[PDB]
Amino acid sequence: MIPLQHGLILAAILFVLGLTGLVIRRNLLFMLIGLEIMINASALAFVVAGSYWGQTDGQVMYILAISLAAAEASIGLALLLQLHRRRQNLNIDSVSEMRG
Amino acid sequence: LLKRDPLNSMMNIPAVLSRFAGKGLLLSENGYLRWYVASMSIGAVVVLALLMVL
Amino acid sequence: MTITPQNLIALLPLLIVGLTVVVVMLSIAWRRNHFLNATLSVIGLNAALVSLWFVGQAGAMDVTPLMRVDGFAMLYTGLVLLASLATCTFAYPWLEGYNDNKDEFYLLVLIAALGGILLANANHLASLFLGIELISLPLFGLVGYAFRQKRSLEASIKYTILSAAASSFLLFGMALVYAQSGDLSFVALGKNLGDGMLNEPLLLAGFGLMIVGLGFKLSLVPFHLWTPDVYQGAPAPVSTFLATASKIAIFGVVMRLFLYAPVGDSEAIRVVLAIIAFASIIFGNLMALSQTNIKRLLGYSSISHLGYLLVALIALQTGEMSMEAVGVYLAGYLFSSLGAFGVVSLMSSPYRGPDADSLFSYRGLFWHRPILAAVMTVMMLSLAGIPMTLGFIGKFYVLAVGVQAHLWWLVGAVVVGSAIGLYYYLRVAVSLYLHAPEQPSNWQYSAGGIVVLISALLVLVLGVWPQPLISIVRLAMPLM
Amino acid sequence: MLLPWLILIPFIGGFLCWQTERFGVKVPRWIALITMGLTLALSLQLWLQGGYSLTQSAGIPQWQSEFDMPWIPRFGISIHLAIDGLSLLMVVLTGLLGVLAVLCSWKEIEKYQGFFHLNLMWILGGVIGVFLAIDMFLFFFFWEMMLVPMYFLIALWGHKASDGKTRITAATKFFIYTQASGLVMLIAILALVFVHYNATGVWTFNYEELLNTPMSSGVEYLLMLGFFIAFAVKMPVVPLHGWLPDAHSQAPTAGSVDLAGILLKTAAYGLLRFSLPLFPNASAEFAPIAMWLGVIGIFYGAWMAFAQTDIKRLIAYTSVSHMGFVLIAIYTGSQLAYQGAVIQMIAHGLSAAGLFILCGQLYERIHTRDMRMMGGLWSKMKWLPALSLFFAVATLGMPGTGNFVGEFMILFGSFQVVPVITVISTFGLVFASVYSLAMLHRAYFGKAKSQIASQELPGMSLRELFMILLLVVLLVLLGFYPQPILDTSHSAIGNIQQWFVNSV
Ligand SMILES: CCCCCCCCCCCCCCCCCC(=O)OC[C@H](COP(=O)(O)OCCN)OC(=O)CCCCCCCCCCCCCCCCC
Ligand SMILES: CCCCCCCCCCCCCCCCCC(=O)OC[C@H](COP(=O)(O)OCCN)OC(=O)CCCCCCCCCCCCCCCCC
Ligand SMILES: CCCCCCCCCCCCCCCCCC(=O)OC[C@H](COP(=O)(O)OCCN)OC(=O)CCCCCCCCCCCCCCCCC
Ligand SMILES: CCCCCCCCCCCCCCCCCC(=O)OC[C@H](COP(=O)(O)OCCN)OC(=O)CCCCCCCCCCCCCCCCC
Ligand SMILES: CCCCCCCCCCCCCCCCCCCC
Ligand SMILES: CCCCCCCCCCCCCCCCCCCC
Ligand SMILES: CCCCCCCCCCCCCCCCCCCC
Repeated sequence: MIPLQHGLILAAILFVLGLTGLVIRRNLLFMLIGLEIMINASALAFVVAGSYWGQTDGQVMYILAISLAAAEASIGLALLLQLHRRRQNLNIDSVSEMRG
Repeated sequence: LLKRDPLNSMMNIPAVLSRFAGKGLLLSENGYLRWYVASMSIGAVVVLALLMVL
Repeated sequence: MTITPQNLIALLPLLIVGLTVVVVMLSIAWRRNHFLNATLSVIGLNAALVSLWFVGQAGAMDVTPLMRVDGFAMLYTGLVLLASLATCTFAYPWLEGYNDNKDEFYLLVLIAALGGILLANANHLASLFLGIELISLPLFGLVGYAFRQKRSLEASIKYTILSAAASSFLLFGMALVYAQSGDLSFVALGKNLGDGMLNEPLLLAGFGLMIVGLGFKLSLVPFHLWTPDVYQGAPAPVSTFLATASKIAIFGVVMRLFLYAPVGDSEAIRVVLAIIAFASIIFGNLMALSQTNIKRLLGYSSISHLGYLLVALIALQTGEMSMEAVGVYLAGYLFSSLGAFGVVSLMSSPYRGPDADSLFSYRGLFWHRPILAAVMTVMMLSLAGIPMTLGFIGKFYVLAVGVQAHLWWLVGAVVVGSAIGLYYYLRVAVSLYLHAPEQPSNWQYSAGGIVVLISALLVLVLGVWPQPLISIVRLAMPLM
Repeated sequence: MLLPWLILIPFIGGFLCWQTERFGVKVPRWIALITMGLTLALSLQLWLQGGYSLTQSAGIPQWQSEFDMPWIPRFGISIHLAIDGLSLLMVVLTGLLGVLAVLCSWKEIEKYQGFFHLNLMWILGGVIGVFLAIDMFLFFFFWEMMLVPMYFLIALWGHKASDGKTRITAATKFFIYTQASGLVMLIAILALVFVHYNATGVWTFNYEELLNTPMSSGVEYLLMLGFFIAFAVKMPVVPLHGWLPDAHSQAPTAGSVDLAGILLKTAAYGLLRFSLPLFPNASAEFAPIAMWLGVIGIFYGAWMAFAQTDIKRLIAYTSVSHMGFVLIAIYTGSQLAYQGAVIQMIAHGLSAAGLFILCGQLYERIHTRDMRMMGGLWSKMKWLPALSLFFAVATLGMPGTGNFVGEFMILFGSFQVVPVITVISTFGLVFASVYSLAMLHRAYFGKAKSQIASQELPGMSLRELFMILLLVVLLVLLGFYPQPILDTSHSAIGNIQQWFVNSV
């Protein structure tokens, strides 16, 4: 009764919202937050695709996606803690000296 | 009129073009992570539009 | 399908690398011994190579709905394992200079080798996604292993953020493809489309998002800007492992995906990949023109060489020798980048600390270390495509595959980018034999030295005499 | 079974020249002389036992010697060597030039001289290899593998008075020109092999089987154009000549690298053996363009030579003009012009070798190459200005030297084919006399224009003088008796000419 198209469009909306939140923010924490939004949107799209076909594979890919999201959130917050404890500044544009 | 080898200079023109193009392309490697994410999204837009056109 | 005992006899490198991970981890939990844990890592990787020989005694079979093991998979597994072994060998003097925990580096290197093996045997979207994450996140750890170093922390943050974004793009594309196809197997990606309806927009857009993620992973233009910063900031053995193992494993699974997907011979994806290959070759060669840093220069070089690989990939279904060309090119590129980043590793070893500069200064290298200058020159000529080297054999293979498939724009791009490459590679080599104005004693440094000399001897011998490697790659056919 | 050894002897000689560096610094020059004399004597033996004066043109392919061993059997690639009269003349020429190069790089007492000898023999063995190979991939391999040694001994061993950046720039320019053109030739070779595989089913790189390749006119034109661009960089043909004067000027100041690498033109041989037999129709359509490029090369090289203040750049531009003559000769389709082109190639090699050796000796005597800094050198040197006068007279085209025989036989055949181009080229000979007399008047005649030209310069060493006199004697013998050379090259020249004119 629910269209697959509507669930896919909802996942796409959340994905592009996470992408623009990733781009527009100088603070690294909001960049990590936008990354979490994008990966949650991708997992939602996999759930919609799996539930449309009546298959278990969508929830399995969802489980793999949230395992990835947990590990990436852990690593990114470790890197953010390192940046804050070595520079006392979460500005990502200051971490830019390698260029050319 | 032909003491400085004009044909040699005209054949050396592609080296000048290559140096100018490389110097222009190296400006996009500014080191900003936000621009790197922006360029990834721009390339995603270009790839998706090209695939939808064909 | 389920698991048989013979399926376990078609799984040994994965189990060997996983058991090496567990054993090294428990040995770290026992005590913090750099020598013993590094040795356990290299014995585990060597045993995985011997396990590859043992499964070469066995046949080719589909071990899961996920995995498929054939000679294609064994060839790419061997390339990944050789890259990992070289990385550990270069990492030991570097980690000897590193005044913190050292064996976590080996644990992450082994875990990334496990992900490379998974990508080498992947026949399924779930396995491809998992292998990509399994080579990516240990590289998050390894690129910023020296997180107190400001350049390494910068490279870690850049690679972590950008690879998380690319993983999101790839996952979204896989979800859209599964929404269309209804099956995550590679062979079913386009099976439910017939009568010329192969160009369905949802399948194409899903493949486009996967192309964005994979081309980030392959440093393809315009997902390439991370490459010089991440290459320069990362530790030099980590740069070696990234440039060799990650790109080889991801391009192998990309080769398999475009081989068994029925949507692989759509004209739209072929044209988009042709544009990406053209731009990658030209942009990498042009951007490496005025580089005084060897690591950034090798990043741009990696961009151009993956463009050549993409040119070989485009001629898959039209031609026949495309996968053989990819194998020969991957062997030559593996040995060349191994030697190049190996010299970068040993001249940057031991690790001098987070505050000291890691600048290379290759100018005048012959007058204080002649043999490493010779090996750097040999690999510079190999990446240029000089006929006395196996890099030319790969260039000749991709040129033959572009001529056979009549890809004349890509052939001209190969020639022009080759000329620009000649300029910057020969500048690097003649700088090695210049005069420097002004400016070890273990056996693991000698092990890294003999590794780069062995790679040079292999690339020179297979440049003059390429037939053994050609016959090695040719027998590695997959289950068609 | 001497052609595999004809390529292997320079390689092993250079390798052992590098190896014997531990035994001394004065040692590897003797090993270099030994291996170059061995190669020259083996080539002379194969000439004397060849019987080229008594063989008739029996249709391409026709070789005196042949050898085949499978190198890359997956691609059907083999080490396939062969020799006939023209190829043997070329290999004897590079053997003699390599002997002269070794004798010219004498008393170079310095560290890493063994590597200089190793690079020299790699270049010479490579030139022999491209002169002998009849497998297309093998020919291209040999074509492109002189490039690394030539690049390294230009950039590292070059003209030491100039800045190291200038030598590196000249070496990189030469490498980029020749290797890009070689890659274009590789593309043409691959396309030809694939076309033969599609039209027949047999996959090969053998030249004798690729001759009978049915193809359209445009595809044949494109393959010919790739081959021609590869040969036109190395010929040199304008405007692809620009690498040559800087490569000569930034060559090592002994004057041996010019003889070893440049002063034998493998491009004319490549055109004769591959551009005309494989693509005869395309060469026939391309002939007016190549002829007018040759005329432009003649006059542009003459005007360029007159404008120089450097002697070495002047001689390089004389080489450009003479090769314009040869390029006109090759596309005539005339047997007389082909034989004249062979004589002109040999005479240009000898005369330019003499000119470059004399210029190197003059530079070691006066420590400058600027013609505004000298004059009146006839009263200061004992042998150099008169030998330079002879060699400027020779490259001027004077009868009694082989340059006249080659040039005028080219012009006789060309006037039988193309009269107007012949007329313009003879006025190019007037231009040649003009620049030769200009160089003689600027260098050796008049009053001293500086302080270094006002002193009694040291005399000539006996080895340098004797090999210059050997070049003089060979040039005079070529001018007065060119018949053995014509009888040697007649069968190969006639076979190429008959294949070219019976296919159109
Ligand atoms: C007649 C037409 C038909 C036949 C065409 C045949 C094509 C192949 C043969 C001709 C090739 C011509 C190449 C011309 C440039 C040669 C290289 C050169 O001159 O390099 C010197 C220059 C460095 O000089 P420098 O001042 O030291 O640099 C600043 C830093 N110090 O270097 C630089 O500035 C950078 C050099 C970059 C690499 C060289 C340029 C490559 C461009 C593509 C070449 C492929 C052919 C493209 C079409 C050519 C025209 C038809
Ligand atoms: C910038 C530096 C590099 C130089 C440029 C890069 C290479 C450019 C090559 C352009 C080729 C254009 C071909 C146009 C038609 C393609 C499609 C087609 O219809 O092909 C025809 C034909 C295949 O049809 P088939 O019947 O199977 O072949 C039998 C042939 N009788 O096709 C064939 O048979 C194959 C035809 C191959 C043609 C020769 C390719 C190489 C030519 C030499 C190099 C390019 C020209 C010189 C350099 C330019 C300036 C740098
Ligand atoms: C940054 C620097 C680099 C980038 C900028 C520089 C430019 C780079 C690219 C340069 C090369 C461009 C492409 C050249 C090849 C074009 C091929 C082509 O259009 O082929 C069409 C046609 C194919 O043959 P076709 O007639 O289809 O055969 C089947 C039935 N007969 O062909 C024919 O029928 C024959 C066509 C012959 C003429 C076309 C080739 C011209 C080559 C010009 C250079 C060489 C000129 C001669 C030598 C000069 C002195 C060295
Ligand atoms: C029309 C029908 C009749 C045709 C035949 C009769 C007319 C032609 C007669 C031409 C006579 C030219 C005489 C030139 C003698 C120059 C001698 C000389 O010393 O010149 C000065 C200079 C010397 O060089 P350098 O050593 O550097 O000295 C320092 C520079 N002052 O050297 C120079 O500056 C070089 C001077 C070069 C002169 C070149 C002459 C070419 C003649 C071509 C004739 C073509 C006839 C047909 C023309 C086309 C008709 C359609
Ligand atoms: C009904 C009685 C069955 C007895 C035997 C039961 C077990 C047989 C099959 C064993 C399969 C083991 C699979 C292990 C996979 C490990 C993968 C590790 C990856 C790193
Ligand atoms: C096919 C490979 C070609 C390049 C090989 C490079 C290594 C060769 C062995 C080392 C040679 C070093 C020579 C240094 C000479 C320096 C001379 C300086 C004064 C002119
Ligand atoms: C900035 C660098 C640009 C390099 C461009 C290199 C171009 C090389 C020449 C390509 C020629 C392609 C010709 C294609 C003809 C196709 C004809 C099809 C007929 C059916």
